[PDB]
Amino acid sequence: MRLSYEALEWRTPIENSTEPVSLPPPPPFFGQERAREALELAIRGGFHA
Amino acid sequence: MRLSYEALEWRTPIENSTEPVSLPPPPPFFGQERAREALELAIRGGFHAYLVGPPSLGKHEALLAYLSTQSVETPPDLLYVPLSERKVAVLTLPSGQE
Amino acid sequence: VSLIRPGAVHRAQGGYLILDALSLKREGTWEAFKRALRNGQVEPVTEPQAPAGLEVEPFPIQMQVILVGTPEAFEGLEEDPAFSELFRIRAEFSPTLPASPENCTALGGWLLAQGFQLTQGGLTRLYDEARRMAEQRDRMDARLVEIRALAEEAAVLGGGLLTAESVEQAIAAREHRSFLSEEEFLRAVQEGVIRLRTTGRAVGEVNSLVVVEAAPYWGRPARLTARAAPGRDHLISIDREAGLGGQIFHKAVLTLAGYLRSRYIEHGSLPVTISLAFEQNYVSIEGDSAGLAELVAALSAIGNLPLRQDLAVTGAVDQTGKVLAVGAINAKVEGFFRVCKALGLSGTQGVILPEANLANLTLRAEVLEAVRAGQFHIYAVETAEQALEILAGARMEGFRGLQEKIRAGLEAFARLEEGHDKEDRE
Amino acid sequence: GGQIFHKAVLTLAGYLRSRYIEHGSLPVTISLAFEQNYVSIEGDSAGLAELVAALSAIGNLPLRQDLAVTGAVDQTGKVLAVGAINAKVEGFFRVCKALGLSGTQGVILPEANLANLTLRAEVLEAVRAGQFHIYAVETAEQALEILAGARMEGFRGLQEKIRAGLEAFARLEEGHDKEDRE
Amino acid sequence: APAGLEVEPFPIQMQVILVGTPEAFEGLEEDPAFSELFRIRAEFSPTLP
Ligand SMILES: *[B]([O])([O])[C]([C][C]([C])[C])[N]C(=O)[C]([C]C1=[C][C]=[C][C]=[C]1)[N]C(=O)C1=[C]N=[C][C]=N1
Ligand SMILES: *[B]([O])([O])[C]([C][C]([C])[C])[N]C(=O)[C]([C]C1=[C][C]=[C][C]=[C]1)[N]C(=O)C1=[C]N=[C][C]=N1
Repeated sequence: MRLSYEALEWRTPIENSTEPVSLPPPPPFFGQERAREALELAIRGGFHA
Repeated sequence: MRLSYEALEWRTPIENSTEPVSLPPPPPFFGQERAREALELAIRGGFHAYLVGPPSLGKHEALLAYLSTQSVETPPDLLYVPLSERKVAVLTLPSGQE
Repeated sequence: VSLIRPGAVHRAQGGYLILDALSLKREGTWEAFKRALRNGQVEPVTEPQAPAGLEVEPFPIQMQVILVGTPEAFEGLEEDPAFSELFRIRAEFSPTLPASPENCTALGGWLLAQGFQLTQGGLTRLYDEARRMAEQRDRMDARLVEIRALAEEAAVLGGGLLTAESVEQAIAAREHRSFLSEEEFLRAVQEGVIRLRTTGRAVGEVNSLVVVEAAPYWGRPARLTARAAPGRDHLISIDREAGLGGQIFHKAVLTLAGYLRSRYIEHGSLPVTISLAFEQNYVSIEGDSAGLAELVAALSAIGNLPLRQDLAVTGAVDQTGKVLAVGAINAKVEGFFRVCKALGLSGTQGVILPEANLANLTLRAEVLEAVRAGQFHIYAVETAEQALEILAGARMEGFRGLQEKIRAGLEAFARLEEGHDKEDRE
Repeated sequence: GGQIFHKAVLTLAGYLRSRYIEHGSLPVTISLAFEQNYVSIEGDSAGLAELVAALSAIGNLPLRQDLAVTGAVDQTGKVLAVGAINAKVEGFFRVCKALGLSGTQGVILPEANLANLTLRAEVLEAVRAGQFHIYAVETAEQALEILAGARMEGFRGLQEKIRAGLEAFARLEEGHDKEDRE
Repeated sequence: APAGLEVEPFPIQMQVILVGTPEAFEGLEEDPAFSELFRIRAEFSPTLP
């Protein structure tokens, strides 16, 4: 059945295209918590990863 | 037919997760009596043996430990003697005589 | 004479020289080594630029060399008769030790010798994991360095003490570190990208169990569809016709085709053609572990039998209709349970596996707990008759039987080809 | 055609064999060709397109050429997800715009790819304006119903016409046999 | 080289962390010594939520 535009509109709406954002730097491997945990285990245990 | 949990429970029951175990070190090639016997035969007969096993099984460490357990007559001190300015040969002498 | 440096052979005199088969057949020094052994020809090597070289007189060899290597490392070196004549003693390490309390005690003593600190529960969990590695309930894996690596992981996860909880944590962390592929597969199944049915009854669809390659093998269900159409006997393996199915896969297809040919005889040749395809396969198929699933799917397609989609079917089958043992049954069962849990356990999902694999069923804690709670089942069969009885939820023998329905379906297909021939002649 | 392309062809062939049973073996032979292809084909993205084209050829069903058809199909007649759906939809919209948007051109894509539809601004604006459509289906039955502009089930339906076409083909083959025997 | 210093084997205190694509490692995973030396697998998800 035909998809409506709203059902197809995927872009996140923009509040404003101005006012430069000021955000804190994210932690390393942000969104990659699996790799972060594995590498933490490697550092703690002295293994080779 | 459907397998019951007891028919599927394979884990050995735990008496206690504490009281650190104190067990004597096992003999080298424990559970590998075939390889142990083969290597004993090789050591006794002075043959050349070859250790075959799936990778990462501890063959090197177990074999080294077992050979350290072994003993032999003191090896003669081998050395190179120049038979000439051109010719050299390996000369074996009793220990200390070198 | 003062500028010759002793090699391994020179300091091995009177003792033993340990060498690796890889380091010989790879570095090309095997021929020189065996000439130094047979003929006592130990020659201190020199660079080709050398203006002269000492004439080293052949030396009788007093050492006892002991090669170490994998079976594959020596089958590439056993082809030389000089090897078979020089190395007479073959020391084979069994891949699996028997699962005995003496073996567990020996493993614990070995771990304590390394410098570890085992609790009784930690040793028990490590021994159970070793049994699981061997995929046998009565054999424990002999790879001691694998168990040592797991012990090191559990020690750093437990502060230095190998507690049962610490070993379980190490196992879970090792599983999760290689879980990205299975996590993505689960997400794809949830999103509907890979359409799987862990509930309901569908005709001719069976959730075959497939084990992927790469770092630790994860099982995962693969939907299997069989469609029955009238026509001269041709059981088509779409994955093999396309060239994805391997040799053993084709052998399984032919085996079950022969079983179907010889099982239903009250017509001429099998009056149906069956198309078997792994949906969303896109990858080469190797092995014979979906023979039972293929057979039950084909039988359902022939007889129009709705098969319970909640049960995954694994296991090879011979051409007399008997389920045969398969490998990595733990991976298959755990993968299907993972997919069922991701879709939400219905309280009736299960796995149909060969009766011959009961000694190989070392399931994880969560799967066993689900089985105990009744949220997950494990059926064991030895003949495909039982597997199709379980899936279709009926009995072959008896009136309104599965066998009667399959016979009626074959009869209908034959009568349709017959009507086509009637129209051809008239 | 590559291995996966052949797998798709065989899959839809089996679906066609098992779907129409009121004769013996499928009484028709269907020729499927990518026109102006000249290049090796790899992948299973046109299984739905191949299936609907074959069904139209069997039933003499005129298919709306304004709609592009993508999506794999399994041999039970259900549309399967495909990759790079954004590229396919945007490419068809590009070609339609180059020829001039007719206000009815669209793309038929698997229902399972809705989570993958991240279209560009222009395609979304065209959809909002109604100048371009995006149909989502999960079974090939719906895709054929959309393309042929009729309803599968029902009197004078697509299924009835496909059955009539198969009956005519079998009729002609058995008429050839009637001549051969007499 | 007319001669060479005989360097005695040295214990390794470093922790090596290999980096590469899955294809760059599947051609290196076939060596059992790799799987025994590198126990920790840090996988980066291709897509974040
Ligand atoms: B099996 O376990 O026999 C199965 C049979 C197939 C017809 C469903 N194949 C596999 O699991 C194989 C690996 C294997 C492990 C142990 C013994 C034999 C084979 N893998 C695959 O078929 C596969 C398919 N797609 C992706 C990855 N792996
Ligand atoms: B598809 O998306 O499965 C499709 C199948 C084909 C029958 C239309 N394959 C392709 O478009 C492939 C690329 C591809 C992308 C993603 C997954 C699989 C395949 N390319 C081609 O077939 C092709 C043909 N001619 C020229 C260029 N590319």
